[PDB]
Amino acid sequence: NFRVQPTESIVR
Amino acid sequence: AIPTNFTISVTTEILPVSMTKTSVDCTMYICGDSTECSNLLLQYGSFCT
Repeated sequence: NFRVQPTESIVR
Repeated sequence: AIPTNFTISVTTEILPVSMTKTSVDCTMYICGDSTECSNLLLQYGSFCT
């Protein structure tokens, strides 16, 4: 399937 | 006994032909957005294939 890799990372 | 009168009757019949086709991706059903899961499932790639 069309898998999109994460670009950035956020922490809340 | 000899029949003298007859009656014409039409009946119906319901019989399936095919079914809905579905596909199941092993890597997406077991893992999805992980790397260690894929690395551990690579050893079980024969079952998914």
